[PDB]
Amino acid sequence: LICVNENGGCEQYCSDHTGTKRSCRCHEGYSLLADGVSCTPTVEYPCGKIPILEKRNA
Amino acid sequence: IVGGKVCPKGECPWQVLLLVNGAQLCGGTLINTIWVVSAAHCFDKIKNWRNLIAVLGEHDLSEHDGDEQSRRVAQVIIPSTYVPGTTNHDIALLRLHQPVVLTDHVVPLCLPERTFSERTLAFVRFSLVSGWGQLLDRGATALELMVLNVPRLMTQDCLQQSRSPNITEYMFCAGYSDGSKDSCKGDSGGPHATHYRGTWYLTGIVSWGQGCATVGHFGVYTRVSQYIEWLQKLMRSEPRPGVLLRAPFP
Ligand SMILES: CS(=O)(=O)N(CC(N)=O)c1cccc(CC(=O)Nc2ccc3nc(N)[nH]c3c2)c1
Ligand SMILES: [Ca+2]
Ligand SMILES: [Cl-]
Ligand SMILES: [Cl-]
Repeated sequence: LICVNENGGCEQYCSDHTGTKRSCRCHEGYSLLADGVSCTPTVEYPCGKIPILEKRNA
Repeated sequence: IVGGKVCPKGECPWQVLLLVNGAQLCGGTLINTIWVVSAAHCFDKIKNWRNLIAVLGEHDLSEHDGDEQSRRVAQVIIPSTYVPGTTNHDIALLRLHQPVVLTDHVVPLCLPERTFSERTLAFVRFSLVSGWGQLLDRGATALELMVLNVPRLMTQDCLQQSRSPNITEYMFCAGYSDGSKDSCKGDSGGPHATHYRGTWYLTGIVSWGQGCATVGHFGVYTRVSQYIEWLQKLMRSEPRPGVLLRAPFP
């Protein structure tokens, strides 16, 4: 996988490494899941999420 | 905003209102609890830099509902490459005097990494632009925060489709050429926010255009991806005395 195509499969940020290697990363206020691609909030008000809508579908 | 809709209260929680002596100046975008991104051109005519206020959690300018949070602007940081009276490099980074408190009505927009923004976000077709700017060209400003979904153009296509400042690599076009829908005066500095896989990111700043919703023309936005490293370095820096700071770019 490569970060240029499909964002390397990452939900958020993607870094290419030497060889066929890729690491996904998450913004502050999120953590990376064991799938190596998904980011989940770690705080109450993570950036770029709308609380009234996140509660509406929770 | 021309041809948009009221942003339901709390659905644009990163939107900032900038005031100078209580009067509406410009919009902005919250990106952390003490940092706001706006447009450099908003500050060309400021006489008393100590009367600039940022308001978070605002919605309806006619009423106080208790979700608003006001802060003094302690620093206005502008790239060395910006020239007053012109359009290029139209970005400002504002430091608030005290953090805002994050709430259901006050939430930062994510400032993306450059690579992500260039390789992924730049190809998301539609993004939201918002503000309390004019509802029509030569018209009154909005009392409730407005929002509009606009599609982004490759610059070659904007120049081709448009029929005068150049569109530089520090800008991009977005919107419609049929005179129906656009950002407008008074929305300057506000967010162009882009959704990707459940999260919203800052990709542009409302900057300029030929009139508003002018047939044959598109809104022009500051291309925030060009400034990510510049913004990030400044956010790690200590404050300096005096409100206005010109900082080298790149
Ligand atoms: C003339 S100048 O370059 O000297 N300068 C003045 C100054 N000294 O600040 C300046 C610079 C940039 C923008 C403006 C107003 C402006 O264009 N607003 C606007 C915002 C969003 C828009 N969307 C559309 N569709 N049209 C828009 C118009 C003035
Ligand atoms: Ca209000
Ligand atoms: Cl420093
Ligand atoms: Cl000062």
